[PDB]
Amino acid sequence: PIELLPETPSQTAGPYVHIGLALEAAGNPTRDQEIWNRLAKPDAPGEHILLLGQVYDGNGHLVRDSFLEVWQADANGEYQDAYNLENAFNSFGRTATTFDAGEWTLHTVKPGVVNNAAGVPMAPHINISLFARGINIHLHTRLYFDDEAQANAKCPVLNLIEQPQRRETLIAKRCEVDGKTAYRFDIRIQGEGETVFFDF
Amino acid sequence: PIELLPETPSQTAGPYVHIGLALEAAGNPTRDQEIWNRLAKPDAPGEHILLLGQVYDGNGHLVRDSFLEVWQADANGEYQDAYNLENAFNSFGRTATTFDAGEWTLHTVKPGVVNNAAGVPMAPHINISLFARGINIHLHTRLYFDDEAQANAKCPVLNLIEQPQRRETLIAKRCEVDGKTAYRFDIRIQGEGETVFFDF
Amino acid sequence: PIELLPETPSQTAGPYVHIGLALEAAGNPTRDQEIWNRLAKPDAPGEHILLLGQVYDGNGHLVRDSFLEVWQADANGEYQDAYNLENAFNSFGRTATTFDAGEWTLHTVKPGVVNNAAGVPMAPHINISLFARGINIHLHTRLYFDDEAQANAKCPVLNLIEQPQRRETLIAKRCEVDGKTAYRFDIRIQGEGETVFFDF
Amino acid sequence: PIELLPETPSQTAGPYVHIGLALEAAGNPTRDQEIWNRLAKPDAPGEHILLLGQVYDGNGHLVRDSFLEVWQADANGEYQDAYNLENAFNSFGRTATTFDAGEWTLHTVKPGVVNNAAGVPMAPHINISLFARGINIHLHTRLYFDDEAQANAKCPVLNLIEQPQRRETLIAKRCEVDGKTAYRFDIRIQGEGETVFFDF
Amino acid sequence: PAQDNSRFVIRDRNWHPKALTPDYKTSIARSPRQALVSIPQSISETTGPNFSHLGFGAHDHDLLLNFNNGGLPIGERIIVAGRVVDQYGKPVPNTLVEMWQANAGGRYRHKNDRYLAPLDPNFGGVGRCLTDSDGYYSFRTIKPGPAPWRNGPNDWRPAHIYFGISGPSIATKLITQLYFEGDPLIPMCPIVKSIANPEAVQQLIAKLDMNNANPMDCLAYRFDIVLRGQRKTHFENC
Amino acid sequence: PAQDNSRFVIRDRNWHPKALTPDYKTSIARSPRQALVSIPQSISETTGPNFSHLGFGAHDHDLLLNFNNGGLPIGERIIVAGRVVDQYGKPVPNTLVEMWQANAGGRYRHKNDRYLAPLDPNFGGVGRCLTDSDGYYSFRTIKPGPAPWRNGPNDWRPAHIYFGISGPSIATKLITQLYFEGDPLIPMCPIVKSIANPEAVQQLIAKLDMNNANPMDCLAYRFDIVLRGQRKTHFENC
Amino acid sequence: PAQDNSRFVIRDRNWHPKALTPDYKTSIARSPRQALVSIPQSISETTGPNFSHLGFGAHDHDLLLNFNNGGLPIGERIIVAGRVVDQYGKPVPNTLVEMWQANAGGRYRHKNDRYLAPLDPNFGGVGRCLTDSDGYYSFRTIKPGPAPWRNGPNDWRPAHIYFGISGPSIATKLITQLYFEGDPLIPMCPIVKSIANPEAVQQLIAKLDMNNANPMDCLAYRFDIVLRGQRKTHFENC
Ligand SMILES: [Fe+3]
Ligand SMILES: [Fe+3]
Ligand SMILES: [Fe+3]
Ligand SMILES: [Fe+3]
Repeated sequence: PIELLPETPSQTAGPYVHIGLALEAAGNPTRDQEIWNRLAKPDAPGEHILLLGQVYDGNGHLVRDSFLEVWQADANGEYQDAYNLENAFNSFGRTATTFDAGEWTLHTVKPGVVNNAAGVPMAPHINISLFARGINIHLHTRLYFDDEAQANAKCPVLNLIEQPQRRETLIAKRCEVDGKTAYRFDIRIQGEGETVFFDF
Repeated sequence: PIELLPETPSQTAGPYVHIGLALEAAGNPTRDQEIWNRLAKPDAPGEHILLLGQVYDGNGHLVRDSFLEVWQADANGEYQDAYNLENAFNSFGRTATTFDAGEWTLHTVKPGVVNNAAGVPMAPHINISLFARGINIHLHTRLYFDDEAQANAKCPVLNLIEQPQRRETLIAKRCEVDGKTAYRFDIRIQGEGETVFFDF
Repeated sequence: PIELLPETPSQTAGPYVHIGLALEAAGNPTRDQEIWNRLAKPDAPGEHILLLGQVYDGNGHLVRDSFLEVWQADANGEYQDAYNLENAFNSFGRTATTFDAGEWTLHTVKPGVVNNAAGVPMAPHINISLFARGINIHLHTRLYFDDEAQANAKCPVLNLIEQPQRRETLIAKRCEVDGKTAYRFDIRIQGEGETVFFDF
Repeated sequence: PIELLPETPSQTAGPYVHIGLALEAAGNPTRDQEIWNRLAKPDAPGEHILLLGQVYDGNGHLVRDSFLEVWQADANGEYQDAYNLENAFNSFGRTATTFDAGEWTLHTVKPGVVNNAAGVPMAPHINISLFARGINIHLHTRLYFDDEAQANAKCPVLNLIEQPQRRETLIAKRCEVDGKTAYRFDIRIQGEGETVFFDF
Repeated sequence: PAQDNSRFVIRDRNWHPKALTPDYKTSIARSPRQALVSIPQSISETTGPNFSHLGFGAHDHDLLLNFNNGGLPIGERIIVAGRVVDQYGKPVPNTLVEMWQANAGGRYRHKNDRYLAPLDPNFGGVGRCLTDSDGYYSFRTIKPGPAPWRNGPNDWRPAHIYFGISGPSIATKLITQLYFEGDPLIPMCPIVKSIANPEAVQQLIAKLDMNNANPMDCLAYRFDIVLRGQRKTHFENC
Repeated sequence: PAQDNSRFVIRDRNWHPKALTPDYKTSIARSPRQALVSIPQSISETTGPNFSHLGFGAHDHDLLLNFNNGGLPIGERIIVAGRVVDQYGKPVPNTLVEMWQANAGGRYRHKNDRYLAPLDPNFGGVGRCLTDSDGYYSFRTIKPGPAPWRNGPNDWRPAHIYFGISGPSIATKLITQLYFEGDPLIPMCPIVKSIANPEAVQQLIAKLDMNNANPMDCLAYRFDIVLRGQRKTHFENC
Repeated sequence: PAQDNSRFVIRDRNWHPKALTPDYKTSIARSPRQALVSIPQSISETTGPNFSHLGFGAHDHDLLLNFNNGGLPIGERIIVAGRVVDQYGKPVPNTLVEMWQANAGGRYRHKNDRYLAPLDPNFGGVGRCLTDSDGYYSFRTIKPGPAPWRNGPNDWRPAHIYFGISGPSIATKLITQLYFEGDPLIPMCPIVKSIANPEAVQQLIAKLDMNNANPMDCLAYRFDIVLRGQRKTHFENC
């Protein structure tokens, strides 16, 4: 058969990932421009939301060295790839769990609806890639919203998860943090309540 | 050493096993004669019973595409191998789980006692072979009866299972379906309460 | 793919074939029973016919060392495989061309119609196998009859010969020899008027 | 030595070539635009002519499944390569033999003179490529005109054919079809009167 | 009735696929985590159904005719034939062979298959027969097409036909899959690769069998099946 | 109009099949017995039609849609794609690629094919396209089935698709046949074996191309085509 | 905004390291036990950030000058350079390449690293750059020392540099580790050996590149990176 050049193989991001990719989180000096956890400035259109979560291993213990990358549509359902710290909104961001701060946070807007390749609407979601010591190739997941039950039930991606009880692992829980709208999205890498991870 | 011809290797029966072995369940027309789940005609000797059960995977979810073959002695402890739809009793039958409820049923008689090769009586049992998508080589088990406690405690096959707690997984529970004597035999392929499976 | 034992490869019958297979034609002493050129005794049912012919090479020169085997239905269209010199009819015979007698002869009856494997009638024919010095594997042909034009035109075997002008090479010419019905069937191995040869 | 990538090897166009290249002849519906046998619209410059011919195998039998491609200069000695069904003249065309009569036709103009690479005029000609079942790589030839005797005698391509008798095989015969000027160009693939075929 | 008069050679469960083969994703949750419990052969295991008295329809072995809704199925006409023997080389006569498959385009006639390739109105996809007195079986069918499936993101089964064979006892009964000589999908398939030994995989590949073809009609493939060796009991209970 | 501005590398007629290959029976009477006459390249040979202004229909390259009589064709959905280059490795852009084939069962939609395997009412079997600016072409189709034919008594073509490619001149134009990776009929075929060199045969075998497949939809094969090398003229007439 | 116009070749997850590789002890509890769920590519997966207008500082790619506290760092001066391409061999221009590493003694500038080998006051161990318009990147740094770690009782990482590459989409994003030609620790490392295929491990080994060295100044290593092949969509939703 036709065999292309093989992809460079993945390796773990290791325990010191923050020194390269989360400098402030590493407690190290930062450069003038950093890619971090504020996707939306106050002026961005849409519903401003705080996202937060903890990451657990197969023994139910906190993962205190996680690094997360996120990719989401703006409030109008458009992906914005022109990354610039001057933008009121960026579709991409980074966050981390650390020894001092075991709960990651993101400051963003709720993403608008995006159609899949067949033209079928997907429920509002944030794409997440999870890296850490012990993770040899990053884990892909999606964060959906518990206040989008109708859309979630019809999402062509959620519906590829064979068991309804596993779909529930991808649904973030709405709360309020200091009077502001928030959602908690905890990830369980292994075992009871294991978070659905995707391949694509 | 002496090496015979290798046996043809097993493969999964796949999710469409019912096309070939359970035609109605596939949604398809049947042939004049089908091997199915009614082992006993109404006037076969012995105690007429319903057997039923559900099959669970390692996550506790129903296996809705199971296919089961059964082999049992008649009420007089005789294996009737000359398969014929006109027989009062057939020792062989087939069943499958409903896709909606995941429940299989078998209509039979309670099997009589047969001796092992050393002449020691075995408790009344029905030999089962389980096939499905995800199962690469079929799983052998036995269904014994909870109202045969004395015989069960002396069975030379049950006593080869080292742990009493695991012996319990092979004991079907007497119940009533539509007012008729039945025994429920659930199978757990993996994990908590995992059903004993045999090699022979 | 599946490869069977290879067939023993053919070789030429060589210039001395008659010493083994046509003893009288070789001018050598004969044994008590010989397979020869009289398929029909006078008492055989059907139309008694004399067949005769010459064999030519690619330069138009006579082949004076040919050996021919023939296989035909009786007048009722039945092949008779129980070869016996006591029979009024045998379906099999042998003839030859020699230095003294360059024109072979056969004494037989006109064969009846035989159906092909699809049940379609074939025109009356004699199957011929031709052997000689220079012929590495024998050549198969058929002798049909010029007074069976209607049947010949509809023969499913003749109709597999793509060119009508090549079909004519298989049609023997009716004549009279000493007041008796005869047909001449000349064979041209190579070149102008080359006789159709079959593979099967 | 320097060895380039090998050319893809040729294979026969097969007996069903017309499915792909002569759709009507296959018995099939045509597409909006087809490359076919009318090179010249009625008002194309030059002398409008019909070309026709039959193709013979080595036994003198018609090749009823021929497929021919032609390439010729326009009346002004120009090769028109920008193929378009709206062109007054196309230098390229296709034709095929009728299965019944084995005759191909082309509607064109008499080509003007073009020079060879050394600047020597070639006689008026149409380049032909012949394809069919049984032809493993297509055969190249040229059709010249019998009313161009003076030019033909001086053609540097015709003069590369060592034997005058063989040069005659490339000379089409002026005739009249339906009262209109035509030239007949029969091709004999093999044997007596074998048409000259070229390599270049 | 049946009697205990034979023993069957113990299976090599490293020749067969293991239960847990995670590249075949559905195996992860459908594989026992505890060891199988070995038990000695008794009459329960060394007997099984014989199907000599099952009534077969005229076309039960002929998938070109057994789902006839006005024409022939589209696709590559093939005979699939072979012999069932045990590990000692003894033929297994009068044994039930069942088979099922997708159509020429890899679509199954099953309510749960929604692959976009069309069903064939004259193809059902199920066959059965008994081996003859010398152990031989024969089916006529269409060569199935590769079937995409939701395992990895671009997984395709090689062309395959499912087989079930009863044999002399419940200890011999087997389900397997036949693959076709040369299919470039075979080395790529996680179901094929559930079998760890490459020589075992080769035993599932049917060979083109020109000797058994009907000219101008159908090709043929040969697929021989080996069931567990059967021997008489000896020196037991003494 | 066209001009003479290039030369084409001379063909290797021992790499191509020879004319007389008697195991392919129809070649015996359709092969010239006289030598080909070599002639130098002139404008007549070094020019040819370009098809950039031919009007193509929307589905001309898509055999799943271009003979639509109420449904999809039955059989193995495949993309057949590749690149046309010359012997120097230069892409051949904007060139005409035509293809034709039997259906999934080896039956041709031609009045002269009376093979008993049925026609598919939604399959025609003809495609065409132009290579793009980088030399690439693409078709979508059904994998054709082997086709029996009246050569020897049990002869079967491997699965094959006919290709015609125009290229820059009448000197480059080629018809060939594509075969499929692994097909056990390839080594047996007298038409394939008209090519004497085994390495040349390999150049006609399309490779399974999973990278180009549409998951849950269609597989893909890759078939690259090499036309005669084109160079500028040099040191002529001096 | 970003558009869905491309597809990315599916990953070979037996070429990459698997999740559960127990000799790398931390993977035991940080590996999912359920199968990954395959999903089709949509605009969510086939787009990603472009960093063309991220503001880079003058020394962001030069670890000899980007942590300047009064001198040069101690250790082997090296350039690390290479090309980013996709599996079709197409360069990946203007893509973000980030890297980080220990100092010459195997000590990381992170509070959680308490290895007794000292920090270097003039070394920070962090770089970033964009590939140029032809897909090339280059860093200047110190060759890192092997780093001991609490896995087995005497485990030492080979000298290594972490790499992160964005590529055209979130589907192409990769983190990996570069190792150095000849390092005898490479065959011993349970993190290297998380990759099962030895040919894949070889893809992570940077080669000494004397051609790119500055004489009397610094050596050079070459490390090329291959991201998933990108192709246009074809024959979708039809
Ligand atoms: Fe490290
Ligand atoms: Fe299947
Ligand atoms: Fe001799
Ligand atoms: Fe063909």
